[PDB]
Amino acid sequence: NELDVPEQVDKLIQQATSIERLCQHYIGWCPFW
Repeated sequence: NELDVPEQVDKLIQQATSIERLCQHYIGWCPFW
């Protein structure tokens, strides 16, 4: 309850940030954005 509400977002972003590192490797650039 006291916790924030969209906290997953801020945590998701971290995931997305990692995907950037992977993408730059797998495809080379950002396939989504």
